[PDB]
Amino acid sequence: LKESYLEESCSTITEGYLSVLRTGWYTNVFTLEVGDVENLTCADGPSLIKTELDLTKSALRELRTVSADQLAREEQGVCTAAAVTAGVAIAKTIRLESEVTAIKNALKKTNEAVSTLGNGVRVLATAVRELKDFVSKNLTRAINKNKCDIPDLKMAVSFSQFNRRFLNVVRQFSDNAGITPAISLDLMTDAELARAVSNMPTSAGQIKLMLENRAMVRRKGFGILIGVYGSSVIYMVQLPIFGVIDTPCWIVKAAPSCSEKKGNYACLLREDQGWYCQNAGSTVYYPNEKDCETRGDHVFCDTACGINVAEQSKECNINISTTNYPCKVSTGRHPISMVALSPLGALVACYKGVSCSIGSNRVGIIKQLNKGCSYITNQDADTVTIDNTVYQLSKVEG
Amino acid sequence: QVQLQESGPGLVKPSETLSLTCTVSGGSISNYYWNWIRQPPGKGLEWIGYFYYSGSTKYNPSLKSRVTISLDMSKNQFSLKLRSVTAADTAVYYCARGTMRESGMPDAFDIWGQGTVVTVS
Amino acid sequence: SYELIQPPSVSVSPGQTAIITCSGNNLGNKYACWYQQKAGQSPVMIIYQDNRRPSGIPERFSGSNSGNTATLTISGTQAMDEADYYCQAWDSSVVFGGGTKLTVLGQ
Repeated sequence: LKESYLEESCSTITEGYLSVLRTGWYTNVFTLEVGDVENLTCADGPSLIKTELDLTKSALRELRTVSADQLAREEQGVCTAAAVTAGVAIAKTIRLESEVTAIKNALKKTNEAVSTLGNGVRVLATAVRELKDFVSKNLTRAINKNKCDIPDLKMAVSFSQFNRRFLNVVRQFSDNAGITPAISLDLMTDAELARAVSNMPTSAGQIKLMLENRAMVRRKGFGILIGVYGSSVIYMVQLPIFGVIDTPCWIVKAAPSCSEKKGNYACLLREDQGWYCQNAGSTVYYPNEKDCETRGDHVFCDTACGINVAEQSKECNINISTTNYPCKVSTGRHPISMVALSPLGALVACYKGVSCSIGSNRVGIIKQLNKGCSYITNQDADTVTIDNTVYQLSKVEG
Repeated sequence: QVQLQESGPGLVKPSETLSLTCTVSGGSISNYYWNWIRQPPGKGLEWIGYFYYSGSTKYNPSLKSRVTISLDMSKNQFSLKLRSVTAADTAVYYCARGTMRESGMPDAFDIWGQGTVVTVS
Repeated sequence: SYELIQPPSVSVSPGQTAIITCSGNNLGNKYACWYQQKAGQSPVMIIYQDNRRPSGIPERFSGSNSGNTATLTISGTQAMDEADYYCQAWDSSVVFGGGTKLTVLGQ
């Protein structure tokens, strides 16, 4: 929210952004039931809702096919992909031997119960048990003697009410071959994401932030298919865990440094251009700039791609050939005119005799710029016009 | 208590080289900015330059070619040397301690000295 | 270069909240800190980063930063302080404010 100009290196630093760092994963195990429609009074009489049960049967068939084909590829964010391997590994342990049998026994009366694992990692298990409450209790005697769909008019519509979830989730799993990079509203719904995150191994600090940004919590969580066991669907979903909630963080945006006299445009050029954050008194650097997303003030980051840089690297802001920490900066004359879109302003460097000036879109081209790097903010100007490539500036103020 | 003590001459003839020295008791570590602040009569504070623990100098841009700031870490002290001193440079000189890493890195002056008066005649 | 311009005198009745404006050009974009210098003695820091308070300063010493004016607020002023409150905002030159003389009216 507060940017300063580093005229020594033609760089800007913005220092008003807190951060939230992801640390772990909170596994949840889902157990949905499809009822008893595998073989229940089909016969051969065409009807309207009979064409809805065969859809459920085909959903079961495709859910079995995709589950069988899931264990065929296992023949021995990019930085977040290291977590996909862990999610695959944890699913393999649960799906084998009789761990599911113990899991199923754990929820034989209660829809929610925390269950352990063979490796001791705590895992949460949930069961909906809603479809069986209608297909077995409110549908069994209605369809009798194969005389289908005639002695009712309201329950015909209500059958599609308790059918959307299974169809949607089986379509998703068949399309994505088991791995779902997004937690859709079909797999997990509301009252199962404020309840299945409030049992995470963290403190009261980050849980409130997760409850407020459940949207991006969904955005960063992925699920996998465990398998089909009898008339039941088994699958699990991974939830991100945020270790810290509020640590100082800042951005660095670089550009060509300067020019030199006697017609020799020879200066330096920084290639730092990232974010920094602190975890345990040791600032960590993300080598890429497309690694974190700003949501107001806070910054959301994952502690699986950042690089820890040794302290005393603090004085990369002062570039006087410092001896303590050699900041990694590329060398080369190679003048390239460019404009760096800084958050609260703009950084401009044009050298090769190209006209550069600012424009507020109402006063016109006023205050023509100079050859050297100058700082233009989004209040003294609104655009930085070069040729016909007018650049806009953000409306956020700080 | 990382106290500051500034000492030196007190009377410099014009067109000579004033010298001063601030001695720190409690650690001149590579964690604080060591800067000189002067206040001419009329009570307007002016900043001359700061000294970081490594070679890192940055002076007031109306006062370059005249000010030199060095380090004497062996005795835990740092000095200064003006040049072409004139009657306009009669001021009380302070040596102060600055923290780091909350604004660009440079941040505000945590503790100051006691102030030695320097007169030119 | 740049110059932080602030009023040179502020008269405050005892027990009433005091506000000292420090009008820079592009302020709020950069961090601003304040100082307190009683007569004779060397100055001592009061506020830094516009909201913080380093060590031992009484709670009735707060600041803000909005638009182009950073304001120092003294809630319930007393006769104990009549110092010279300067600003500071690093623009590669450490521009200082012109100084503001609080007057609690003495008696």
